[PDB]
Amino acid sequence: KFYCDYCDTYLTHDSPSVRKTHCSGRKHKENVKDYYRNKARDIINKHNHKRRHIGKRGRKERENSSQNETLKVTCLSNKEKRHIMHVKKMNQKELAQTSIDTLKLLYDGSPGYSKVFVDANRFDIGDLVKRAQTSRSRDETCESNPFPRLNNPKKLEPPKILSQWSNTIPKTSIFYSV
Amino acid sequence: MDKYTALIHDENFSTLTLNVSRYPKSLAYWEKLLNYIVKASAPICKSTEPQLLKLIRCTYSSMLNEFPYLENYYIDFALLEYKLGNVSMSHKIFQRGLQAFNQRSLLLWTSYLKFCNNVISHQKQLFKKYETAEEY
Amino acid sequence: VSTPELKKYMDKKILLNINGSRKVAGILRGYDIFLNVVLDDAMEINNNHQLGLQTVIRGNSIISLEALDAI
Amino acid sequence: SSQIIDRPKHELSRAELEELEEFEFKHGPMSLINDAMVTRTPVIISLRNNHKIIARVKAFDRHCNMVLENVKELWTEKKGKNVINRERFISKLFLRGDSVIVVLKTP
Amino acid sequence: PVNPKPFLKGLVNHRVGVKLKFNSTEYRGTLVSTDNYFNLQLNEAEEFVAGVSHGTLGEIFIRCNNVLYIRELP
Amino acid sequence: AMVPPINCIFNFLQQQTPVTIWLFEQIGIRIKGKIVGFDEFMNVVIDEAVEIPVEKGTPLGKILLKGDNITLITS
Amino acid sequence: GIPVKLLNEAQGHIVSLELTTGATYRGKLVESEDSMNVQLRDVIATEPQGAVTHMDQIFVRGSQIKFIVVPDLLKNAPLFKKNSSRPMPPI
Amino acid sequence: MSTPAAEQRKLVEQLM
Amino acid sequence: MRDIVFVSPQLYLSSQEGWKSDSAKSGFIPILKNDLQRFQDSLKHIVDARNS
Amino acid sequence: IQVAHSSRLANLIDYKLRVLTQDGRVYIGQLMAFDHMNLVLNECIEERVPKTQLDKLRPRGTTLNIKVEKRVLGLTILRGEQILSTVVEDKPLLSKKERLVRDKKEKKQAQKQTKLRKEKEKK
Amino acid sequence: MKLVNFLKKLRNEQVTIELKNGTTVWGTLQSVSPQMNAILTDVKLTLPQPRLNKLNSNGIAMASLYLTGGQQPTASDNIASLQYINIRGNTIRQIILPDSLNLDSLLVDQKQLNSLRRS
RNA sequence: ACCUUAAGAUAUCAGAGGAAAGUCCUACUGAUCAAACAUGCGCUUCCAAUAGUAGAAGGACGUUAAGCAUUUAUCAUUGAACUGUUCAUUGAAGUCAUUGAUGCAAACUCCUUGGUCACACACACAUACGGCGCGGAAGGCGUG
Repeated sequence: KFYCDYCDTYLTHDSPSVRKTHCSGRKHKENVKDYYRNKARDIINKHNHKRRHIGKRGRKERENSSQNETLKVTCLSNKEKRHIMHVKKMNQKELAQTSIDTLKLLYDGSPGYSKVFVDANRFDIGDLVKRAQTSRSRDETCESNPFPRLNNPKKLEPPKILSQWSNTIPKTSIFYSV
Repeated sequence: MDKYTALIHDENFSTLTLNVSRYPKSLAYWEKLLNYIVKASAPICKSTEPQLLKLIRCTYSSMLNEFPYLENYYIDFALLEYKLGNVSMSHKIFQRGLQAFNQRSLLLWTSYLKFCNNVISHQKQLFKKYETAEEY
Repeated sequence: VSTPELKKYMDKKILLNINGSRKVAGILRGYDIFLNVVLDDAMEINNNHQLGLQTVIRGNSIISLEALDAI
Repeated sequence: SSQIIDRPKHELSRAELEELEEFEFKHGPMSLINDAMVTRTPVIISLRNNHKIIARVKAFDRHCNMVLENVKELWTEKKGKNVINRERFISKLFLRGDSVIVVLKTP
Repeated sequence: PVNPKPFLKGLVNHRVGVKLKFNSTEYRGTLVSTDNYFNLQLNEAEEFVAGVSHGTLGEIFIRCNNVLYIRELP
Repeated sequence: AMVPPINCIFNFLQQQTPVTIWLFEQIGIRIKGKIVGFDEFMNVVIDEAVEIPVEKGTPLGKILLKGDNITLITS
Repeated sequence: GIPVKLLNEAQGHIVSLELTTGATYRGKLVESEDSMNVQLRDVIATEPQGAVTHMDQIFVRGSQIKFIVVPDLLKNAPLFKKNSSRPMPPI
Repeated sequence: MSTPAAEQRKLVEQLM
Repeated sequence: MRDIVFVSPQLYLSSQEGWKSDSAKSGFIPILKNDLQRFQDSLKHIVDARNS
Repeated sequence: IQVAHSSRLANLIDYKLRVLTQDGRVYIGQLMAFDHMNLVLNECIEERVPKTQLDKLRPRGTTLNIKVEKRVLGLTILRGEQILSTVVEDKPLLSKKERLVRDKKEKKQAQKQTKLRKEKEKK
Repeated sequence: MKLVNFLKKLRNEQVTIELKNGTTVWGTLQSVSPQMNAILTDVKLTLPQPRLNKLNSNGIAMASLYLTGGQQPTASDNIASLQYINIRGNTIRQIILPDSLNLDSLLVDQKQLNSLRRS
């Protein structure tokens, strides 16, 4: 008697494909995805800090630090800090999931494009792609699109900038572009 | 009748190879011939004909000697040689491709390092390769 | 008990390293629950001399059984 | 007779199982060690690591691991021409059964 | 088409020579009994570490894991 | 189709096809002969067994080769 | 046993395993069985003397495996917790 | 049914 | 190799000696040795134009 | 470190062991499961004495200093066939009282969650 | 008759376990698993020097002995004093029992005697 | 769509009783063992400056660093000169490295960890050293 620990459904004793059928379905394929999302989410959310050993400060150490000044502490309200934490977590997720693919768009008309960037006709990991999109075939030749500039392509996307520093940008561009 | 001899006695091979030899600087006939020779080997594996593999290697090398500035074919040839099982000649192909550009080619460096991460498995050498690549 | 999952390697060329030094390549024909394997048209890779029309390999001395085909 | 002896060990009953064990120890290859224990004659056991022991068996077991006393370990270590004969005396000794090769009974 | 178990049953009180796998050490003597794991007990057996005979042995019990082959002497 | 190794050894026994058995190394010998019978555990009896080092070996007669040493059985 | 079930849970993720001959292998783990037989895919092999090659698949007998290195995240697997609740299996 | 030896018996015995 | 030989049209048209070799050099194109005569006949009109 | 005399392999769970193999390689990681006695180690780093420095361990400066090549490898399951012997090196992070406390905590939480699961799945 | 059951009867006595490598473990013997998985506590591992000049020694044994972590840096011979080494069952070659114990009271297999009385 | 099961047992000997010989059982009784939980030992080891800018334990998959010393970089065929040596050609394999590897040693920088507790700024001790403050960690032993 063996049961899945994710689905919690008790499964009549199996060892062959019956375990390769359960583990390849959907109630055991996405329900094992939600589990490890939560466990990895925790280790991201953990905020417990190291144990604090506070030693008795001496007079020579205290007098200099008392001489200088007192420092104000910035503090927010409950709703404000809730909103700020939500925003910061969302920003961290969005930046972490970001992948730069400028080189893939730049070589869109290369003579050997379909054999490298398509990622389905590659020679290393193509063996996996080789029941379930106008895919780019390997049989493309450079005669197709002899002149790329004939209005086919579009301008490169302008570089992104941080929104919290969006007033830093110069006000007016040097040249007048229509 | 083997696959290699059946290919070499095919009539289309003569026509494609003659177009390539008559017009060395078109690259349309080059790419058509290379696509044909690769496609005529339906399975690419370690057990296919050694003569056919040598022919494919020589065709790729001749095209890369004719047109030194094709980054994508350097990468494709290195990946095919990687698929065939040996990685020393893949390293040699990538280094030859880098030398053909005088070490300044972003696509080749990116693909070379992406391949290198899986293979070298030695911290000092991998990081030295990264420092060398970033300088150029 | 449990038959090893080799139902996809049938009639496909494989290369398996006998003991720690020898390497034998052939066409797999069958297998047992001990991972005994019977492979036809063997060839001891080293020039390389063929073994025979029908050979069996005791599953004790097999280490790896990588396949030289599409799989 | 022949059927019970050839019969696979997972279908005989418990009583016939220990009867089979006793029969194996009495009429079988281990009858040699049983006799050697009973009449208290020394045995010369040749181990796997080139160690010969001379001892009297006091209890043996299915896997041929025995308890011995008055053991006298005799072995030689050599390299090239040079050879040295070393011997060690042990009062009471347990011996695992996976090492033994041939067990000779004293005439 | 004789199987090894009936073969070893038939070799009882027959001059057999069993050789270990280590140093071509060969024991020649009459077979007294066998176990289901092919443990062998030899009587009045003579030891052949090589083609040279070393001596005569009283009665030897031979562990099952060492024998390479059991052959019937003429 | 699939033929198990037990069935292959059975075919060897039935057709009396001579086999050359590879005993594993550090022993450095081969056995050539005909299979007369096999067992559960790949124990084989061999008729007209021929001893060959790794070709000046001596015939052995009829032998029972323990299966814990066999590595290949090729014809 | 727990380790066999852990290796079972480690399916579909890149594991690295070293055999008793000295070689090393790493790649996607397609299937594993209760006797530690594993099938690696897109494996990158390191033969004992240092040479590195590549094969599509491999099927190594479990009697030769020395150890198997699974991804670190599997430490939080549900079958590693000691106190567990069972659904009271039916009749 | 215990070690694979019993299963191999229940094949070899039928084979003979 | 077998049934493949390397020819170089540029070195052939330059009336040099090493226009054909079995080694894979820079600027060499594979060709069937059975068909080298037709390779020569293909460049016949251009080489005659160069000669005249 | 001192370890209780009556302490089998079941008591040494999350102890940081020192597992030795047949080929002279040691593994240093936290034990978290076992079975044939094939362990599961959390952060075990494998050590070995190179053949170039093995000669310094042979009987004869006064104090030996051996540079041991070590590899980092995580959450690895060993095989019992290769294991030779195990030694203990360090205690777990948590004290015994805190360990009992967290066990009682998780038991209470699990019992409550099981009761709620039954209550939901029935009605 | 299983001698593992007899071996389980010592349980607090000084033994001298000689592994298959060559290293001999000396120390108080705690419980023994039914697979002969000994657990010794106040151990003193040592490696016999073969006393022959040119025959050096086992090397893997030196590596294991040092990597146990208890080897004395100033020790002339290869000894490593440590506590609680757990020894896998299949590695033991022979166990030198103490001289003082009685064999007649420990070797009597109670289970076999019970079976004989029952039969 | 594939799957529906190895079987047994749960401290041990000895003594009294009940259903010739076992056989089972006893909110029966002794002795041993094991586990849990309380509870103790003048038991044993360990628990970081502030009277100061430290230190201890363990790391670094950290830098100096191309450190200082050694040592490595194919095989076959054919032609030519040569007294083995050099140059070229065909074929075969070929982990990357040579700023590497290996041997030795030192400085520096940084991470994790801890009672940074309380009372003290003290003339002790041969039976050698009040172990006669509160806790904590880990074991040893004893009792219930």
